[PDB]
Amino acid sequence: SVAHGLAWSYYIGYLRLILPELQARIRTYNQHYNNLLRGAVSQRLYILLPLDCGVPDNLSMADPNIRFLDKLPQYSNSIYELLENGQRAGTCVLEYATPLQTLFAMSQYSQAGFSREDRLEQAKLFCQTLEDILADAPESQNNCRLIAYQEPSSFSLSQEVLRHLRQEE
Amino acid sequence: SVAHGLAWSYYIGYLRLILPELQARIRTYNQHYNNLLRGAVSQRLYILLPLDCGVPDNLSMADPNIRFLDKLPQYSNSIYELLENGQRAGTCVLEYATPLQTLFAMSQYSQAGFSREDRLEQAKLFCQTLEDILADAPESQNNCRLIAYQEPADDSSFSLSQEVLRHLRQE
Ligand SMILES: [Ca+2]
Repeated sequence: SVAHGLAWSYYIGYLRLILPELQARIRTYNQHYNNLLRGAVSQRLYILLPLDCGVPDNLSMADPNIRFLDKLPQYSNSIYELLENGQRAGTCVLEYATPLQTLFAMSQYSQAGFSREDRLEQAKLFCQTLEDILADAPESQNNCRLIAYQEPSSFSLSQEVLRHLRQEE
Repeated sequence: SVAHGLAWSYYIGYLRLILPELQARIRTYNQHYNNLLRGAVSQRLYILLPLDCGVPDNLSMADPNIRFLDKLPQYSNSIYELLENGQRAGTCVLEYATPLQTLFAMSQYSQAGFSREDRLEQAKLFCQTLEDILADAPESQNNCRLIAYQEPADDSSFSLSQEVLRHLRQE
């Protein structure tokens, strides 16, 4: 199954390299660059895992309640404000799990012999494998949170992130 | 096994995106940028696949007979000259298969429970899977050559430049 290699590549080649300095970079931002009133950026890296593997080109312009705030100083990571009831309800470092783009592309390539059913199953296995790797990983010190979801009826991505953000604090 | 996902990620996220424009970039370089008094760059992307997963940070430090010439204009790809008997024997776009660095890193990470034997098996599977993908792939139009190799225990019986040259001469 492709999910196993995708989760290991993502952890080894990316997460284990960015997670150790993440809390220091967020701290730097909150203390020296953040001008929001009671808008401290949450301490975890929030990873969007749409199980449908639909990764847009621009995160921000996919939900009006998710607005780009700043680049996280010191790799390119972005800070977003999350709105609820028309007001800022939270701020976090947020991004899509790029290996889902591979699963989407494989389902779009007839020679891969990879159905939408195979894609959904591998997306769930990728999530489960990555969760398992991070649970045993020394770099993951209350540093990373996976946000896996499916669409049902309108969907609110901001509400999904906020439920995880509130689970932190 | 990790090799399947690594091969598919490498093809989807890299090879299929770079290979369609490769021939045009090489042709542009040979016509407009290459020095007048030197060889034309060969037309394929040569991918080094050491089965031991030993990927160097440069490429030249692995062999004095492989010398950096230029960056290929228009994704960062590099052109190298290959030497044989101290002289220029070929010129090509060359690079290591970066997913082998994942296999190497997993073998050093105790929590992965991934031995050197497991790493070698996955390196072979990665090569076989990638070859199978490329064989059926539309982007691969006499555009890519995988160079997989096992390094013998006797150092004197293997030369990386000689391995690239055998494939370059096959072209
Ligand atoms: Ca030896």
